Amino acid sequence: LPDSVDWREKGCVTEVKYQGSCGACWAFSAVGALEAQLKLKTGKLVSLSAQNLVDCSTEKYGNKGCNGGFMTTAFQYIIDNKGIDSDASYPYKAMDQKCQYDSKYRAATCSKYTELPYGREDVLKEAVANKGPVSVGVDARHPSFFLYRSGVYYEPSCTQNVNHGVLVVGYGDLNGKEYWLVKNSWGHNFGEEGYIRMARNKGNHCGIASFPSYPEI
Ligand SMILES: *C(#N)[C]([C]O[C]C1=[C][C]=[C][C]=[C]1)[N]C(=O)[C]([C][C]([C])[C])[N]C(=O)N1[C][C]O[C][C]1
Repeated sequence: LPDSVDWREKGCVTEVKYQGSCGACWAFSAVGALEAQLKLKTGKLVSLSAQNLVDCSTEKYGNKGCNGGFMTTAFQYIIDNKGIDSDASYPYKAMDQKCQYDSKYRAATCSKYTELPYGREDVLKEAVANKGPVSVGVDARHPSFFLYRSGVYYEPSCTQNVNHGVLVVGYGDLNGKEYWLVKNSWGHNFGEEGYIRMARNKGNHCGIASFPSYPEI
């Protein structure tokens, strides 16, 4: 496997989004992963509708819109629904709404998704290198995460109890300090212009490899 990977260099990552006061991190993580597969399949980079997931991948998928959800069940909704609309056609409003999905605005489909084995950072590395960005849950419930500005994030009090959905779009090292390159959905003012480099091969730091999954088309 390559020592470092950055899917942004491969044109498979869209602009960083701002979820606002709506807890739709799970929806942003899911569309983010599917956006890369869509680019790999069609050659086009298009932001997909996180709102579509918030409003439609609801109770039947164990999700609660702005109150939380799962990337895996979000992928299953897209599969069952036979599509997800473009973000342009179904914009994000940072609030729960009645489902407004319309197949006339479909921008992607999904045929399946894969959940990686719990806590295996080596397996996660292989997936990021060979398949594409991977949706993951992390424990972001610590002040240091909110205050992160730059460098490799390491929090001694981090746990494997995850609560925030994000997207691993690469991996590498900062002068030896290995990290996972993570796209967040807290806007471009968060961390490294929307990204955070989280400690890699540090005993499943913040549970980054606890629940990884990626979709395919
Ligand atoms: C996102 N956004 C939400 C809310 O995140 C809370 C938070 C905020 C700041 C720092 C740390 C955490 N999270 C979720 O949607 C998570 C994602 C999952 C992969 C861990 N899911 C969630 O909270 N659920 C609770 C309700 O049932 C569905 C899942």
